[PDB]
Amino acid sequence: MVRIIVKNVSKVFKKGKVVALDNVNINIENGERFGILGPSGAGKTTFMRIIAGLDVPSTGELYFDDRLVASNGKLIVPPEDRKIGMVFQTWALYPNLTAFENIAFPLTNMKMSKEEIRKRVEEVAKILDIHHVLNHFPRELSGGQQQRVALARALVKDPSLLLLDEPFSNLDARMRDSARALVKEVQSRLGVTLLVVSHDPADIFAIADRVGVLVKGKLVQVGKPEDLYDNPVSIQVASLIGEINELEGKVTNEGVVIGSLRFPVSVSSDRAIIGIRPEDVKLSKDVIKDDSWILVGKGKVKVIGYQGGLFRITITPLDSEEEIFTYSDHPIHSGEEVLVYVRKDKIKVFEKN
Ligand SMILES: Nc1ncnc2c1ncn2[C@@H]1O[C@H](COP(=O)(O)OP(=O)(O)NP(=O)(O)O)[C@@H](O)[C@H]1O
Ligand SMILES: [Mg+2]
Repeated sequence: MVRIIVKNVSKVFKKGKVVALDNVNINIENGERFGILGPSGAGKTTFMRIIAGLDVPSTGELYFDDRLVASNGKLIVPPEDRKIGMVFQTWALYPNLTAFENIAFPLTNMKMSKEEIRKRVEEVAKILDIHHVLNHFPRELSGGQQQRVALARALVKDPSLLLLDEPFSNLDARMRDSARALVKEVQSRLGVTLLVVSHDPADIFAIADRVGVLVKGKLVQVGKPEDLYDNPVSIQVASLIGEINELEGKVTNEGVVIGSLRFPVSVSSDRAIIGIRPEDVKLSKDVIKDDSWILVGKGKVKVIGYQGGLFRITITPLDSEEEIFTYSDHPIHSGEEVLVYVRKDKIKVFEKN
């Protein structure tokens, strides 16, 4: 319901010594599901707090629709006037308050009567399917129920924007799938603009329609998840969005050489970094007669693993320590020599310089 325009936003700490965010530019569309991915310390929470209005840009401006909300160290529209709901990385339900009281809390000074408060809480409780446990204390609720109460609390003032800072971190795995689905269902039910942050890529493919990657305070790439996956601007972005094999080779007239392997791509530097995802590699004991796979050379199996019902096969080129891993329904014993094939249009190459 609200468009977020981030114009040249920077944020410093330690009197300037630490640049948490450096000239960030992004336009998040109204009603969009937007994700931010980046390593620990990249500036995700700092970004979220600036959007929430809990902090301000040191330089630059922030607009909600055409409304200036912060500018160069000044808060123009305070958090309480921004129509935002948040579930922060270290969110906590008040242990001594029931679910009702936890959800009602944000309404205490909103000039609404007891009846108006009850009606609003029950309404959002129904949306989150926890209307039946409103009288329970948080310790009496399941993990899923707790997450629902936290969401209801963030949605009780009818916000236009919902901010989630690493929401599915306190989850095991079965719960994560469920929690991700819930976030999507309630974003649909209310139409809110949604910003979610994480150092975990699974949440991004699950929830986000567009994603921004933050590295050391810099927004290095923005695009649809599949765009970042297939066309990463760097090997670092490549690895953040998904598994990838990273190899360093010498640039040659014929291609990039890594031991006995030769990849048919080129850059400019004398050295190159090759990125190849596991699904874009295939191993074989004989030549593959398929124009969709390209032979890059011989390899030797180093070790095999077994996870997720699949075998993880790790090989190295002849005369190299560089590893390449892939997944297969069938195993190949260590020490066996194999032909290594790749999807050519899927080879990612970057300068080492
Ligand atoms: N109040 C503060 N004072 C000083 N430094 C800060 C403050 N808040 C954040 N930082 C620093 O700014 C950088 C970004 O912090 P932060 O935005 O919290 O990263 P993050 O991406 O959320 N990390 P993580 O949650 O572990 O994935 C780090 O170098 C922090 O140490
Ligand atoms: Mg954080």
